[PDB]
Amino acid sequence: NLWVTVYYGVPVWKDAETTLFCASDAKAYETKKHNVWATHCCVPTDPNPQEIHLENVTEEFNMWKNNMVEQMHTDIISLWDQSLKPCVKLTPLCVTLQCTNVTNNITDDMRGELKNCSFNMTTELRDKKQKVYSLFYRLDVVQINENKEYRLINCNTSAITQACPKVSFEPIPIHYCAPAGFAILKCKDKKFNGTGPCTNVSTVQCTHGIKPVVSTQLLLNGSLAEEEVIIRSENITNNAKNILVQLNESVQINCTRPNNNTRKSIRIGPGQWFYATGDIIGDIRQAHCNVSKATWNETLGKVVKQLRKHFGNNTIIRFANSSGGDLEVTTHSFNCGGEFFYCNTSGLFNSTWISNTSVQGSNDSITLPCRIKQIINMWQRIGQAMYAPPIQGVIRCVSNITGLILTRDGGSTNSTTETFRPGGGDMRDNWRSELYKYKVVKIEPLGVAPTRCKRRV
Amino acid sequence: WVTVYYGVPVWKDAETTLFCASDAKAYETKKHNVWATHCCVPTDPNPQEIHLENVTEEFNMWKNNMVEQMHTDIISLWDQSLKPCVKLTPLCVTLQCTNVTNNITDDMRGELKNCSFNMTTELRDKKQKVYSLFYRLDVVQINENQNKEYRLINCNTSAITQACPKVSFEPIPIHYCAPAGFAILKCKDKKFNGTGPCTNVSTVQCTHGIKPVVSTQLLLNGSLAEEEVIIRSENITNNAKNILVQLNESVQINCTRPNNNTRKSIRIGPGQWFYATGDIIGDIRQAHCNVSKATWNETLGKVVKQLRKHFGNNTIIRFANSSGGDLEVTTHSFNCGGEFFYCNTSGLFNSTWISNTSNDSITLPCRIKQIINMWQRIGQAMYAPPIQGVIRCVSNITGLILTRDGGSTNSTTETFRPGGGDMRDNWRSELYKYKVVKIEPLGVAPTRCKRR
Amino acid sequence: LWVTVYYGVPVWKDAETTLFCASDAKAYETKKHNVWATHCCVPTDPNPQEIHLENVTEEFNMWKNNMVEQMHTDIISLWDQSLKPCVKLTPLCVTLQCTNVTNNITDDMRGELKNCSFNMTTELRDKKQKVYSLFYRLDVVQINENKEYRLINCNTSAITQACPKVSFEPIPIHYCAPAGFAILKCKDKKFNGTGPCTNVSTVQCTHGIKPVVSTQLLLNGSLAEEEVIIRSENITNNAKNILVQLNESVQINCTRPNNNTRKSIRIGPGQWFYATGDIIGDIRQAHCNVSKATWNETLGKVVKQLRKHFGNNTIIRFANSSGGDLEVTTHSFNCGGEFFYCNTSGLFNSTWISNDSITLPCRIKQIINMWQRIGQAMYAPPIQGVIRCVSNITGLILTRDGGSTNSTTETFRPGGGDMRDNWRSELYKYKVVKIEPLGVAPTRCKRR
Amino acid sequence: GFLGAAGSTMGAASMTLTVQARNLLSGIVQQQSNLLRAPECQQHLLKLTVWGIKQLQARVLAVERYLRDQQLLGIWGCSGKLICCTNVPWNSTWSNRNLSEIWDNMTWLQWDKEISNYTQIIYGLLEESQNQQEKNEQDLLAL
Amino acid sequence: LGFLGAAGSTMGAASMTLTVQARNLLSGIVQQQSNLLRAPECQQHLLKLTVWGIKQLQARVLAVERYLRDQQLLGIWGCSGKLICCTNVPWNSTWSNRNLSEIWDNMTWLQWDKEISNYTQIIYGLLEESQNQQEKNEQDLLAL
Amino acid sequence: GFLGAAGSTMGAASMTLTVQARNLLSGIVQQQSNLLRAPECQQHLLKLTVWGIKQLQARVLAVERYLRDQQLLGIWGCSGKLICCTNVPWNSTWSNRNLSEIWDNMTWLQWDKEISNYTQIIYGLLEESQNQQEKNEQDLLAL
Ligand SMILES: *[C@@H]1O[C@H](CO)[C@@H](O[C@@H]2O[C@H](CO)[C@@H](O[C@@H]3O[C@H](CO[C@H]4O[C@H](CO)[C@@H](O)[C@H](O)[C@@H]4O)[C@@H](O)[C@H](O[C@H]4O[C@H](CO)[C@@H](O)[C@H](O)[C@@H]4O)[C@@H]3O)[C@H](O)[C@H]2NC(C)=O)[C@H](O)[C@H]1NC(C)=O
Ligand SMILES: *[C@@H]1O[C@H](CO)[C@@H](O[C@@H]2O[C@H](CO)[C@@H](O[C@@H]3O[C@H](CO[C@H]4O[C@H](CO)[C@@H](O)[C@H](O)[C@@H]4O)[C@@H](O)[C@H](O[C@H]4O[C@H](CO)[C@@H](O)[C@H](O)[C@@H]4O)[C@@H]3O)[C@H](O)[C@H]2NC(C)=O)[C@H](O)[C@H]1NC(C)=O
Ligand SMILES: *[C@@H]1O[C@H](CO)[C@@H](O[C@@H]2O[C@H](CO)[C@@H](O)[C@H](O)[C@H]2NC(C)=O)[C@H](O)[C@H]1NC(C)=O
Ligand SMILES: *[C@@H]1O[C@H](CO)[C@@H](O[C@@H]2O[C@H](CO)[C@@H](O)[C@H](O)[C@H]2NC(C)=O)[C@H](O)[C@H]1NC(C)=O
Ligand SMILES: *[C@@H]1O[C@H](CO)[C@@H](O)[C@H](O)[C@H]1NC(C)=O
Ligand SMILES: *[C@@H]1O[C@H](CO)[C@@H](O)[C@H](O)[C@H]1NC(C)=O
Ligand SMILES: *[C@@H]1O[C@H](CO)[C@@H](O)[C@H](O)[C@H]1NC(C)=O
Ligand SMILES: *[C@@H]1O[C@H](CO)[C@@H](O)[C@H](O)[C@H]1NC(C)=O
Ligand SMILES: *[C@@H]1O[C@H](CO)[C@@H](O)[C@H](O)[C@H]1NC(C)=O
Repeated sequence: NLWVTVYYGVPVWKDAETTLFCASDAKAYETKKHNVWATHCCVPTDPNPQEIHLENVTEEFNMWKNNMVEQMHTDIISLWDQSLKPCVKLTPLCVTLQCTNVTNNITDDMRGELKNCSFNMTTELRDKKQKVYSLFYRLDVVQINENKEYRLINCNTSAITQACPKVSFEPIPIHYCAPAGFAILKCKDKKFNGTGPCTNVSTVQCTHGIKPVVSTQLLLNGSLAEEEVIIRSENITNNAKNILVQLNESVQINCTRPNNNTRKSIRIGPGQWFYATGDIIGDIRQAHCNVSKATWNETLGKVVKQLRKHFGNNTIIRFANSSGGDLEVTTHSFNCGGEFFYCNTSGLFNSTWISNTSVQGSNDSITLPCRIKQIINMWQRIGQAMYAPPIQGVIRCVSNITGLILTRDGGSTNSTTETFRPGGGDMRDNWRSELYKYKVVKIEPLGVAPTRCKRRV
Repeated sequence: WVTVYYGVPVWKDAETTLFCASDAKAYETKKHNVWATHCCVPTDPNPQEIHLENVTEEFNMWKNNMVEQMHTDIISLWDQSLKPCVKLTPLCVTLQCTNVTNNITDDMRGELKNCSFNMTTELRDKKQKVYSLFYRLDVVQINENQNKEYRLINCNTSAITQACPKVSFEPIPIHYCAPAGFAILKCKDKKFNGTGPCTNVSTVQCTHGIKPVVSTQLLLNGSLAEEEVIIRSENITNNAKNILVQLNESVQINCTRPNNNTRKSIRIGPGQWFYATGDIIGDIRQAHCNVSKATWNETLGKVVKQLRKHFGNNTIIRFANSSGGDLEVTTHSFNCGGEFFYCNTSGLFNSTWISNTSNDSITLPCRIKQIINMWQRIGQAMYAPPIQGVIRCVSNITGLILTRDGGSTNSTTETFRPGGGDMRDNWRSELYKYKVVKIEPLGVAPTRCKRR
Repeated sequence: LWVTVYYGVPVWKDAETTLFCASDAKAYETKKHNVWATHCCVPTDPNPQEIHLENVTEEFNMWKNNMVEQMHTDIISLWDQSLKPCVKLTPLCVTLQCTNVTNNITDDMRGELKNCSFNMTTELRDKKQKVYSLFYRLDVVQINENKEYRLINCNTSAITQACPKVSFEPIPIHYCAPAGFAILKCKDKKFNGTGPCTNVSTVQCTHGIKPVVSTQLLLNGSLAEEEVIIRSENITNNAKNILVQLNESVQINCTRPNNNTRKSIRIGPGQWFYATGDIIGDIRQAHCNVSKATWNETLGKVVKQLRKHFGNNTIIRFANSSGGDLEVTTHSFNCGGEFFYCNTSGLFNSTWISNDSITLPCRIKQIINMWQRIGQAMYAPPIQGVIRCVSNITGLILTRDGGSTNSTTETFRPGGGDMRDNWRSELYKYKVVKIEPLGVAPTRCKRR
Repeated sequence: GFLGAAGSTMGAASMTLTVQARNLLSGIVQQQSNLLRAPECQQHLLKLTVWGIKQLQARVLAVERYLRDQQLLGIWGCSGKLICCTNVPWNSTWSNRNLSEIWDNMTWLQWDKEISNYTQIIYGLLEESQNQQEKNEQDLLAL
Repeated sequence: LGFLGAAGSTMGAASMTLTVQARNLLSGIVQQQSNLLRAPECQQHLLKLTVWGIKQLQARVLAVERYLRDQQLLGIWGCSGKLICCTNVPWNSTWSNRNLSEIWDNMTWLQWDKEISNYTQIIYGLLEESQNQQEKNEQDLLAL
Repeated sequence: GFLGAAGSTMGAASMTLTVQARNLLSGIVQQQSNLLRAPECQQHLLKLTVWGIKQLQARVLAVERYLRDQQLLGIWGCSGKLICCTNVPWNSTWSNRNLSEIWDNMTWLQWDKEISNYTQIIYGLLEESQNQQEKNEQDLLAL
């Protein structure tokens, strides 16, 4: 007869959800001392990490049920709040803010975009008040009834904390690592769409390195797809699910704030500094975002060709600009050089495709205007507004796209020109574009099985 | 000869950190209920109490560290819940007040005060004149030698914090579970007099579920004793100790604040709201309680009999109202519908018993206080926001706390008055049955066997 | 031969870990809201056990001793935690109007003590009260120049009041290592601070160390009974401090002959501010009397040891410190809850080519930036009565003059140094080592 | 059936020895941990940090006592055994209840009070016996 | 090799590489702590972040608790100190009716674990009884 | 007598291993835990999360090092025994100290310094040896 055998170290696993350990590269900690991510994920990784053979094992993956995305969201939220926590409070700014236009070498576009404001501010001596002046963008300032009196928007909802100017929020690789007794299964199937079986399944202890980049409409840095274009929706036909397009070829972006900006230091109180935006040196122009037109329309053609596989083969496909709503979602928000950009993406999209070629279209470059606001309410929080300090000089950024977020407009039940718009993706989408292929699994080393051998007694 | 046995059922009397569990985690309430937010872990859906045959064990409710554990837990939980809420430090300003006379009954004349004050609202350059209604217990007069000028009682060297209005303080039952390696022994002796040996001992991993009710003189929503009325006051001869009386049958009390009130929202900070008491709709009447009269007389007669069983038959048993002191201790304080009541209980403990046989309701007036100093911690104050509508609570008085006076020079009459004031006593009423025991499963014993 | 695995091997490795505090005589003696007794609630062994390591020789290094860094971090953290719940003093930064104190004041302190007054908040926000208090000139700075003044730390950091009930009096402290670690104590007579040491013993807790804060003279420390010792990481390198440990205590008596009367002002809803109300008696500068003949003998012994280290064919000079902050240019310390800053030029003024008492003047500073940080500032409450402290000077912090001077005369100044140095004088004997119970060895026997 | 038959007799422990033993860690912390993490209230443990510290202290104390007992069983040549015999003789000084064989009527929690003295002496004897046995087994190989 | 020594490759040969799976359960904890230790000026910011410290402390404690659970559960079955141990509990065809060659080849460990999941607890219970009986019998053999 | 025989020669200290074996766990951790929880005013340190987390980290790492050593003894075979030989021959490369001085006139500290760089080779050999032994045991019991 056959007898029970208890094996320890059995290579089996279950689909568990646990805490993960973040760890940057060593060089990220050697330099960039004040970087928030290098400081938090300071524990160095393996300089030469090893992966594991495929082992002829298939495994089911589901990115939209992946708890790693929730872990990253909670971690970055906590890290952000804890980084802003020691920095100074700007409660004294919630005062009647007397403002005028700027009218200093302002092009036609930026008329009214900047405002020269002044106010009574506290000093180290609480009984002595100092009149000071600063420069505010119109998006951060709202009128009171009605040279003219205004207020900050944050003072209408919540007290605002100044970000510490020394702290850098630049993205770096993170390499989310599993704790002991856990492992991360990586899916290497080319053109793996999501929510399915995967065959080229490796096992690792840390992820390939994810930049925690913040952008709403378009992703900006990350991993390019292996081949062609990939479409990833939990339910394509649901019409309330984002589409998460990923590109095999990057798309160059030249972002810039051209104003030669200067910083003005005011003393709030004991050991407390407020960093106002001083007078702009020279002339003024709105922030630009340049995209290579040839590359852009080629990429859109590729996206249309890939989209036609999930829909009818002859379905006319229409790209329209985003609908109305909050500025966080109606535009392309992102962080560049410590400043915040909000770019109107109506310049992109705005086309129809009937025969795999742009109906409206046909070296050149598409220019997207961008507004800038200092007072941020990140992560769509209600309170906990943050005041981004100004950055002196001019600002340049070289970015890629590496996928974009689209939402399908349901419209009617009959499919003439099924429309796609820039999806107001939540940040979970931004990181789920990267944390797919990855599944966290607990190891259950103990198991039982029958044998021919009996214990000797 | 020596055998080392592991897994032995051995006990030691020990103190440890228990954790708490909310029954079923029902989402009927939500509203960030502090007793639901705390005690996250689900309770056992079917607890398995284990009876221990031929096990007689000693208990001591006045050496029970569970009581201290729950006192610390409730104080810390209250501070944690109250801490991330609006601070009314800007409210501590000079108040210009008048009496409320509009459609007010005789008993409430001078009880309310309509007070106006300057507040800093949404901008440091703007001063907003606002007004609110305050109960006279929360407001005191300043510059009395010269409508009139008052301040809050918290201004007198104490900081005051507003309770978050969304947070509910309803006493949800809480099951206390011991951590790994410990157990909770239950007595189950229905005549257990507080200390000493007991039989019918059982074991649990979790308590039966206790409502963390806060009340001073009368114990509310507790558990009843089956063998008539139980008295627990250590050895009762020392009159300085409190006397916990657990009742045979629940006595019904209907307490209410009948005024139809309204909440007036004002803004102080960027996102800080202060909730003033708006104008009362309709007649202003005195908040009060109604106790079942004949039920109360029967219950007090039972208590009289059980007191005679310790002090004899040829003795006078006289119940008199409480002595002087602070409002927290001279009255019956409690939390009804989110509001704080302080009820004058002299209408109950007013009797003499020398009996030789060896529809109507009793009305208790009640005052309402918004500014609470809970657990008598000087230096902290909690501001209970006003609650719109009309408040009614129907509750079971299940026990009471009695202090005994001295014997004078003849020791002929025993005078009892309401006691309490230390919240630990309330917890003891629901923790005399339990005891925390540490397991030490490693022992030795002789045997015929020897190692080879 | 064959492999044998041994568990419980008595060997160790140098390591850094977290030690925990423990104190004795805490039953009722130190239950006066003392910081050290409150934090160090862990009782010690009533009968401490010490195990001598026969035939053991170990290398020690006081200038790389991580116990010192642990102590520095622990004391700073404990200090900040003690001050953290205590009341804030931001409203004091309001403009300050002052005049001189001329009421029976000696010629020495003319200008040292100023009678200031100011508007300040009350328990009610809308009502202000004019109050009067005394300030030492070290904590007051003129502005707009005529009689307007400001607190020193108005423009640098918020000022926190130390809780009046809380006392910073030193008590004995025992650092106890956690499980798996041991504290090796050296017992080399006249151990010079580093290198090999024999006679080594082991403990689980160190001997009682008083965490005494002083900046030029080590106070209430231990005595090197064998002979006067000099220690320094590199004698040649003049940038390194020199810790001189004495074999006899020097007697110092510091005092503030002023009968202080302390006011108590309410500033807010639950906040009390304490300010020096007045001085009942005469006003005389706080001062320290040092036993002159004892100091002469002590300097003689120190000069003998310095000659042994540097040579006995060269002149040795003592000169007062150089410029800088009061924290370094003067002997700064704590006495009875108040803070002293004493000018030590009366001591280190001599040359040694081959009933009297010395008086050191002392100023009093209330608003303090302890640990030479920038973002914090502590306000010592005034203390009623008359303060006197009797202390044993047990060690000195000297720095050789950087100039070569033709290698003719070597001048040593009381330059003080980092706070860590103080505890090094009490932590040079100890070393933290982690146990490594598991080892392997050859044998003649093999598993069946 | 935890602590079942705690007052029955010393001789009727039997599989109760298992029931006590697994109750120290098995399930009581792991299934407890699953219950704690299940309703998605980790944030209320990370928040209210004192509560999290208290729970961690309870967990590490339970693990510490379990490892203490396991190490003591290992030092006595009894690792992995719920019941083990040793070679240390029994002293009438420890217990003179020898007019009748123990385990006939006596229960745990009563005899434990009788034996509460001299326990450290017994532990020292067991330690010395196991050390001598280990030394003898070291010598015997290749003897 | 690696963390998973041909995991899911086959039921039979996978049992020939068990030591790495056994070692990882604490080797990961110790090496993670070693990685933290070699990087000074890291513990301060993490320690000031109370939430993160409690998170990783809970992670380490849970790993240790799972390892201790497994070791105690092996000790109760009379298998302490052995990665492979046979017992005296007969196999039940109710749990699985396959022969040895059917499972020790032509099947993977994960598939086998899925095949006998529902009965796992039952098997564990039986194992407990066995050890107790054996230990009691040993006492009898020591009485002789 | 913790580390009492530290300067004693090898073999001479081999009788103190139990005294060395204890106090790495329980004897220092459990006793310090009882002392820490003995006096009142626990909240004066429980409230300070920094000190609590530091002590918890120290305790947890002590337990983890102990568990590391125990698992290493288990994976090499013959755990729960302080002195236990194996079947791995000693290479002449590993310091070639074929003298009797290996068990006389040399302290354990110096010996640990001697073969510090050969440790991992020995550990891998022990792991492979235990694998072979367990496989042989299973095969023979099958026979
Ligand atoms: C997607 O990824 C790309 C790159 O992979 C990102 O683009 C980089 O963004 C960072 C941060 O905005 C840029 O870093 C900044 O560069 C400025 C210009 O540097 C040039 O000039 C200096 C002059 O000394 C040279 O040394 C340097 O090599 C360059 O030639 C610097 O002035 C900035 O410094 C400021 O910030 C640092 C923060 O640590 C401070 O220490 C400084 O004192 C100063 O305040 C800063 O270093 C980087 O240049 C960009 N890349 C390129 C190629 O230009 C995208 O931002 C990213 N996408 C998103 C959405 O972020
Ligand atoms: C080096 O070590 C020496 C001691 O070896 C320290 O000097 C001692 O410092 C302490 C702390 O200031 C002094 O203690 C104080 O004594 C004051 C005077 O007490 C007199 O009256 C009592 C009556 O019982 C006598 O016992 C005593 O001997 C004196 O005759 C007290 O009034 C102080 O009390 C303070 O605290 C209490 C609370 O406990 C308050 O209620 C009081 O109001 C007051 O604030 C205090 O107890 C001690 O006297 C000093 N010794 C000597 C000999 O004078 C040095 O400070 C130390 N070196 C350094 C640098 O710290
Ligand atoms: C941003 O614009 C600059 C030009 O102002 C681009 O720079 C060069 O563009 C020419 C175009 O033929 C290329 O051949 C060069 O290789 C480019 N040089 C560099 C250093 O980039 C630049 O590429 C643009 N960047 C992006 C992201 O679009
Ligand atoms: C357009 O709408 C019609 C329904 O109004 C869709 O389905 C048609 O349904 C009728 C019902 O009898 C069938 O006879 C037709 O054959 C159906 N049409 C097709 C194409 O199958 C129709 O599918 C819709 N077309 C699109 C493109 O959405
Ligand atoms: C800016 O200019 C516009 C001109 O249309 C004017 O309406 C507006 O009031 C100006 N803003 C301020 C702050 O003066
Ligand atoms: C631009 O600024 C210059 C001074 O730098 C000034 O002379 C000129 O008038 C300005 N022009 C405009 C259009 O603002
Ligand atoms: C994109 O635009 C370029 C512009 O010259 C054109 O050559 C190319 O054919 C276009 N691609 C598509 C797919 O229409
Ligand atoms: C309970 O009754 C017993 C009876 O002997 C007595 O000894 C004990 O003191 C009583 N305790 C109380 C609290 O009444
Ligand atoms: C309790 O004791 C009685 C009499 O001694 C006995 O009959 C009964 O079995 C015992 N209970 C048990 C063993 O559960």
